[PDB]
Amino acid sequence: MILSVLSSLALVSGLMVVRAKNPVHSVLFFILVFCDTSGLLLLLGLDFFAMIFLVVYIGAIAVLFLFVVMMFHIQIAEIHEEVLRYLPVSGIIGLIFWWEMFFILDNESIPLLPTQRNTTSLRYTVYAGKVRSWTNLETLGNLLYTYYFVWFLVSSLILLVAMIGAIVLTMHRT
Amino acid sequence: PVMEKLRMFVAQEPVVAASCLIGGVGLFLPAVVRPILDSLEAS
Amino acid sequence: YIAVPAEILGIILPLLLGVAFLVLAERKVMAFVQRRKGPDVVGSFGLLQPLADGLKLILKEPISPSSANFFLFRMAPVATFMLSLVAWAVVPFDYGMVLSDLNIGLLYLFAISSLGVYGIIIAGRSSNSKYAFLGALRSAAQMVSYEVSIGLILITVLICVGSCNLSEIVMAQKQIWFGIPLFPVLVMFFISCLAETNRAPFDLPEAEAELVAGYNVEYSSMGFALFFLGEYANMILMSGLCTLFFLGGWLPILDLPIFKKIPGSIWFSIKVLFFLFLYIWVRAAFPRYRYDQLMGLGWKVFLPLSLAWVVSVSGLLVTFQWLP
Amino acid sequence: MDLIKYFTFSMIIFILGIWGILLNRRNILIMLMSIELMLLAVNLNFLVFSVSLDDMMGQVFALLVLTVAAAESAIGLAIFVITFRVRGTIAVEFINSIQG
Amino acid sequence: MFNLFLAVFPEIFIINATFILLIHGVVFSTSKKYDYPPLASNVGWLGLLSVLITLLLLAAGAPLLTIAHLFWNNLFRRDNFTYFCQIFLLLSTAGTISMCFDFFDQERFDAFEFIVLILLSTCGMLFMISAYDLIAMYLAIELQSLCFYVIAASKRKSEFSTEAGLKYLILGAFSSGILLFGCSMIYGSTGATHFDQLAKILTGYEITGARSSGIFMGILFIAVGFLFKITAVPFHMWA
Amino acid sequence: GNPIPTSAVLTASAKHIGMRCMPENVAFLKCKKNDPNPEKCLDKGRDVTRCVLGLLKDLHQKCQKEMDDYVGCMYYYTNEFDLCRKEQEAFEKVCPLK
Amino acid sequence: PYGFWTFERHNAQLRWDPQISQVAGRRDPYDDLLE
Amino acid sequence: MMLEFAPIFIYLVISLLVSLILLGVPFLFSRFDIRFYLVSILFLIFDLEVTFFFPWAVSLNKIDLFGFWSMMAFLFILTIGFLYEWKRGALDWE
Amino acid sequence: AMAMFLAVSGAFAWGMYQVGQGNKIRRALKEEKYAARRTILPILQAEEDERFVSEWKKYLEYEADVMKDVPGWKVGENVYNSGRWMPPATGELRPDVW
Amino acid sequence: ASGWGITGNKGRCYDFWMDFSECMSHCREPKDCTLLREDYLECLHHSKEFQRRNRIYKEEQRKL
Amino acid sequence: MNTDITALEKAQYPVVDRNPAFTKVVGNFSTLDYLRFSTITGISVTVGYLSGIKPGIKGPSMVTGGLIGLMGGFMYAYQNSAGRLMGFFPNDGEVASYQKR
Amino acid sequence: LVWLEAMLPLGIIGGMLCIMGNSQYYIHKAYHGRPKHIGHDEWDVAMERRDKKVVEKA
Ligand SMILES: C[C@@H]1CC[C@@]2(OC1)O[C@H]1C[C@H]3[C@@H]4CC=C5C[C@@H](OCCC(CO[C@H]6O[C@H](CO)[C@@H](O[C@H]7O[C@H](CO)[C@@H](O)[C@H](O)[C@H]7O)[C@H](O)[C@H]6O)CO[C@H]6O[C@H](CO)[C@@H](O[C@H]7O[C@H](CO)[C@@H](O)[C@H](O)[C@H]7O)[C@H](O)[C@H]6O)CC[C@]5(C)[C@H]4CC[C@]3(C)[C@H]1[C@@H]2C
Ligand SMILES: C[C@@H]1CC[C@@]2(OC1)O[C@H]1C[C@H]3[C@@H]4CC=C5C[C@@H](OCCC(CO[C@H]6O[C@H](CO)[C@@H](O[C@H]7O[C@H](CO)[C@@H](O)[C@H](O)[C@H]7O)[C@H](O)[C@H]6O)CO[C@H]6O[C@H](CO)[C@@H](O[C@H]7O[C@H](CO)[C@@H](O)[C@H](O)[C@H]7O)[C@H](O)[C@H]6O)CC[C@]5(C)[C@H]4CC[C@]3(C)[C@H]1[C@@H]2C
Ligand SMILES: CCCCCCCCCCCCCCCCCC(=O)O[C@@H](COC(=O)CCCCCCCCCCCCCCC)COP(=O)(O)OC[C@H](O)CO
Ligand SMILES: CCCCCCCCCCCCCCCCCCCC(=O)O[C@H](COC(=O)CCCCCCCCCCCCCC)COP(=O)(O)OCCN
Repeated sequence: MILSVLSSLALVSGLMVVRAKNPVHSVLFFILVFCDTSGLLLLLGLDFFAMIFLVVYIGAIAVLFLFVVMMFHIQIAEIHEEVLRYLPVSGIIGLIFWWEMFFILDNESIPLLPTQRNTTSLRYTVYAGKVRSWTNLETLGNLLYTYYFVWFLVSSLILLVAMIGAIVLTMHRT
Repeated sequence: PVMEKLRMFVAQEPVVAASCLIGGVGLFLPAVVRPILDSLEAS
Repeated sequence: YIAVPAEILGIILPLLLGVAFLVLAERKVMAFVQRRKGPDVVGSFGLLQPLADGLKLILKEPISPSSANFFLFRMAPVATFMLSLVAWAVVPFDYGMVLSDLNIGLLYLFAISSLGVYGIIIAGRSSNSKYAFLGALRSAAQMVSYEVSIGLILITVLICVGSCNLSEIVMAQKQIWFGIPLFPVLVMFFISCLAETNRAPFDLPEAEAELVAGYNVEYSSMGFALFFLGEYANMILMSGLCTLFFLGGWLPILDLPIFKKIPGSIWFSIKVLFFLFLYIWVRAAFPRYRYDQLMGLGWKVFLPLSLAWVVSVSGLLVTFQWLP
Repeated sequence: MDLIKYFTFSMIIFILGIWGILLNRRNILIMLMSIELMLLAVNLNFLVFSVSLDDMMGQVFALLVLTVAAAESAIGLAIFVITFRVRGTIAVEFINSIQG
Repeated sequence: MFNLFLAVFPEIFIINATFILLIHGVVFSTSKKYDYPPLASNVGWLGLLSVLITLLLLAAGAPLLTIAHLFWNNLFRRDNFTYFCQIFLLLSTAGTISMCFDFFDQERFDAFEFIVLILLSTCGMLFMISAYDLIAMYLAIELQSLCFYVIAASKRKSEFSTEAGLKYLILGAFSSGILLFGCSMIYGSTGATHFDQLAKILTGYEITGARSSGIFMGILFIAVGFLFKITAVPFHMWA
Repeated sequence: GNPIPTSAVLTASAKHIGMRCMPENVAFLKCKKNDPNPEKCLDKGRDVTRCVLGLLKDLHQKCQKEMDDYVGCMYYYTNEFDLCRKEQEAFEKVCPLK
Repeated sequence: PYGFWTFERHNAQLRWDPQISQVAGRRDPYDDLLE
Repeated sequence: MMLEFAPIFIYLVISLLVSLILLGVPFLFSRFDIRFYLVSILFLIFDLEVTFFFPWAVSLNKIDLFGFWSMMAFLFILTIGFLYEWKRGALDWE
Repeated sequence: AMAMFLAVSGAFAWGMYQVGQGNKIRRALKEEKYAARRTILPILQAEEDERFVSEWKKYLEYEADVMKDVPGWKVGENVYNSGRWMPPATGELRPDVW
Repeated sequence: ASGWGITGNKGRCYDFWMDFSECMSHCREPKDCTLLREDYLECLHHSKEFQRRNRIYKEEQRKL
Repeated sequence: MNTDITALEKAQYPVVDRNPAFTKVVGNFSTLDYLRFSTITGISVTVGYLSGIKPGIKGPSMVTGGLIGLMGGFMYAYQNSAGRLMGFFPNDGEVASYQKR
Repeated sequence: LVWLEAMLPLGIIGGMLCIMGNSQYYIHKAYHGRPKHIGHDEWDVAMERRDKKVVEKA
């Protein structure tokens, strides 16, 4: 039910991303999609990722998109087009993807049908793992810098490439 | 004669010089002092 | 949960009153430095001035210029005001006096700070005015620039504490307030807070006389009031954060029974008041930077120093095994 | 039913990105935005699986994928900027000279 | 501890040399005293030297690249196949660089960053060859791809070069998203991303009636990304 | 009579429990280590429970008032030892850990 | 080949993971109670 | 536990309502500057740096010297990039 | 000149030493709480085991009744071939955090 | 398969994984490790458990 | 951090020291190691000088090339010396020095 | 002593902050019977849930 609400908000906001005539409006709806995603992450208990999605996707990436799109001052004539003639091609491609890809987990991960019986009493509690609980943050930090440090450093190389490319392609020094 | 070039760099860029000194202390301590403290503990 | 709204109102309403009187206190202190009297007619000692100004604002007709961004224009002040309000959910005023005891509270505060830029950007763009747009772009760039240094200083405190929980950050200062060993970091944090709240000497939106139009120039009535209220609430919040991170929050100055008599909320309030006074004092003392100068300071001075302090603190704590 | 609901959420985001590619033939900025939507959906897929499987590998890779998404958007918007600067317009008819 | 890193001596050297060349180029390209000299050819010669030294380090240390394989196992896997593949990659990079000097001086393409981006992409491809996990493979592929996006648009005032870059970035990002989706489906279906674990889980069953549609479509999406990369029809028209 | 073995009572008595019911605790933990199935561990659990409830009744008999105050403060502060030092000292002075 | 996954090169995890079996983050919760 | 996030949601709802009341009661009586893109890029990079700092900062007690030096190498790469930006004039707004 | 530099440097050194001392004390406080949780762990686990076993017996009787007259059934059949005991799966992704 | 759990302990399905891997490390035919493999996959997805419980729910709905 | 130097392909020569210390490896440098080191550094300095003439920075270019060559040559000499001590490379000298001290 | 006029609004701000702390503290205490506990983790939640049974079923 709550996942129905968040998924409905995400569906509408994403349609607005892909269908809003004004690109500034598209960037703002994109920001709504990331907020809803963060809500889902909070439902999963991943509060670090929930906050980082706000900090990075909304706080940095969407800001970059907004700065660029706002200064472009795009006129609608340059990007307008009628989409009524795409309904069939989207219908087949969407349906095939829908029929295959929304139900891919069904055969492997069969849902438990909720019965008219209190199964909550069959939840077994192991207190041993509860003496010293780890946050999402410290569980991730136990791994990033020691056992998988090479991937961490390669990501640093990727960011360095981004910095160099941004300078070389756009810089015009006064 | 690189002993007043460093003087000139410090005079003209005090912030960068201070940042280099602070970070360099932060790097020097684990690189040099920590293995010394570990060695004195073994014996 | 039925009593949760009562707690939320007991936070929000006194905060709005505190902002209303922070405006008055700024006027009073500024006047007294300038050898004049601030508002002292509307109410005794001018204490009814904020209510009169708020009443005037609500009784002012709204304009809503004939723009094509009718919804966005009114929603921008709502966004900035709500963001200023919601940061207080995790602020502890004393041991156990906090609405949400978030384990990830530090990162949550960083996220709210990062979200603050959108109200200004949207107000500038939606107002259909090139001057407002340019001013909003400059203000947004300044805020994102100083957010980097704020985040790195946060990391320094986090290294010292080992937990993102604000109450834990306070209680980790029982032995010593972090502002003593990290005093330059505290100075850096206060300056970055000034720049992040668009306050003097970094108040570009206040520089109309310098041919720099603010992002809220097209706003009237309660949208303009919402922008103003959010700004002053953020000033109070930055003072509170300075208190929490470096002055030991609700802790007394000395661990003695004489000091432990007075409640921790009073200690916290007094430290916050000191920092608000410093906000006003600084506005009274100095002229303002140009945009280019303050951007240079943000990227060329405060970022390198913040990163250096991160490296030095972490290296020292690792070396002697003093980590939390 | 939790896992099927979390997966279909990310799935609708991915399908929306695909549709945004399909519906935006004159608007390549939205095409870039649709690609980010797909990347977000994949990131969500890794996080959900990490919880469902009680395994940390999904979480490490999610963080690294966020780094890749950031660099991708930075470089892509730089290329958009220089294309616009050369042509003075973002219309697709001015980026169709290489053909055949 | 230090000897463990003998398995990555070639990569350490080339990365460090690339950093040295970046610093050298940026320091002297901005020099008023030296009148902002073009450094594309100087950095190109130094980078050709760096590539050849990397090749020497790798070829002459064939057994050492397999040292500490258990410690490095969850990061990469070096063997004879990767040995020869990496040697060939370095030789190709050296030849390509050697072919660039007349272009640098006669066109006057003065950007030394071109050489740095080539070297960083070579680092990425080196890590691609030794990748033994979906995560490592994706990261190395992305590093390589981002370097290409930037260098494809290097003539930043040219209509042709900017068009190439724009088409490359959009189609490359799309294909990378498809591949990442496939990787996520495989992880969700098997709980594994390491190639050894995937081999153990998937062997002996293929499609035994009760086939993991998650595994089958993860493979398909990964294959689509790979086919885009090798410019196979119908994922070719970017090329 | 027998105190209700709430979280407050158990947490306040935890030091006495660790000093007194150590063999039963260790035996239970070994058996849990070998087999997580709850049915295959009920006997060691009964041994643990009997030891703990006997110690609880004993401590209640010896120092009723100090135990009551310490348990009450522990419940009031949700088992935060630091906010309960005075009554902890009063409880341990009359009911030594031994 | 027949049973290639049997070849020692492919059994890396079977020999590495026991060496990290006592590392915080992957221990059985009962190991802390008894150690 | 995620229990503590519920008051935040109710707080958001109440703050929104206060905003609407305050705003609604008075209704009763073409010059692209690349330097903004560049500052956005720099903010993105250092935003990710802070992101990666957070788990490291809370994990220093467990990762010890290896984690410290791995993060130092990360920072070395990013700071070489920063030096490149500084030399090229990306940090100058004059 | 040198006065504020010496003051800042000395405050940094001595204050960081004090930060280390405070961290050590905080760590000891946490170990006290954590030891308290360790000594009362067995009795809580034994109570939970008894509760779960009784509930499982009730559910097995329920399943025996419901699946009466369904041929080929086996009440409480372990779906794992190894037969090692696992808690019943719940079908909620992250129930423990809420 | 990694063994790193999301709460800082051994992953739920890691012992099943290790039994399956140890079996396959010496059995020249993977069909000899089928049972351990399906135990690992059952731990990941609980498919047979949920199917059986759904059969119970189905029979309850049929007899009511 | 758990470590394991064990290689996939075993050493084909006697193992004088399974995991030799850094300073031990450096002190194990032979005349041939120093020849490799010096040759790589000299070639690198020469390339730096020659490629630096046209831009007008032959001195700084020599320094940059020399830094690259110093690092590469030291890494190569270390590789050879450590491989000899570990038994991966022909190590007659190491075995002879080991059977005596 | 005229400067004391400026201390009144600051004192009001301080009192406001004290209210935002103490009012929410006392409302929570009245509703839950005990003050809020900082650092409520999985163990504390499990303790409260089990204590509901151990109390009500006695
Ligand atoms: C800084 C800026 C500002 C903006 C921002 O950040 C950025 O601000 C941030 C602020 C964020 C919000 C913060 C907070 C929330 C609340 C969350 O919502 C909690 C929902 C969860 C918790 O709900 C319950 O959890 C416990 C029960 O689970 C309750 O405990 C009881 O039960 C215990 C056990 O008996 C007893 O022991 C206890 O004693 C007893 O009290 C507890 O009271 C109650 O809370 C999940 O619950 C559900 O999940 C269930 C599982 O799926 C569903 O089950 C169903 O499906 C099953 C089959 O699958 C069937 O078997 C079932 O029959 C069938 O019902 C069902 O739908 C429902 O239960 C939804 C997300 C949201 C809005 C965030 C949005 C995003 C933001 C606005 C961010 C935003 C971006
Ligand atoms: C301009 C206008 C002017 C007018 C105006 O507005 C502005 O001006 C404004 C100015 C306002 C006043 C400002 C301030 C206060 C103090 C407050 O009262 C203290 C707060 C209560 C709780 O907080 C304390 O307690 C915390 C926990 O210990 C302390 O934390 C410690 O520990 C931390 C961890 O180690 C460290 O980190 C910390 O550093 C360390 O301090 C925390 O600091 C401390 O504050 C006092 O508690 C007590 O009350 C309890 C009641 O139950 C009693 O319990 C006892 O009974 C139980 C049952 O048997 C037994 O179970 C228990 O065992 C047994 O103790 C007992 O008497 C006693 O506990 C009462 C409200 C009042 C007057 C405000 C009124 C309204 C105004 C006048 C406004 C006014 C409207
Ligand atoms: C802005 C700051 C810039 C700083 C730049 C200087 C430092 C850069 C990092 C250089 C690498 C390390 C240099 C420091 C030398 C001291 C290392 C040391 O003290 O040894 C420790 C070990 O240090 C290391 O081994 C960490 C090395 C860091 C990795 C650096 C990367 C080098 C190449 C990696 C190859 C992967 C491919 C790269 C991908 C881009 C001993 O620890 P231990 O074995 O006793 O126990 C382990 C630990 O305490 C428990 O977890
Ligand atoms: C209990 C009282 C607590 C009070 C807490 C708050 C303190 C008050 C803070 C507010 C003070 C007034 C604020 C208004 C001034 C804002 C303008 C700042 C301009 C600025 O930053 O200049 C930079 C230097 O300052 C800086 O760089 C600032 C950062 C200084 C950090 C110090 C770094 C090294 C310290 C030594 C540490 C060594 C010990 C550890 C090993 C250099 O820029 P410029 O362009 O102005 O240059 C011209 C130099 N004439």
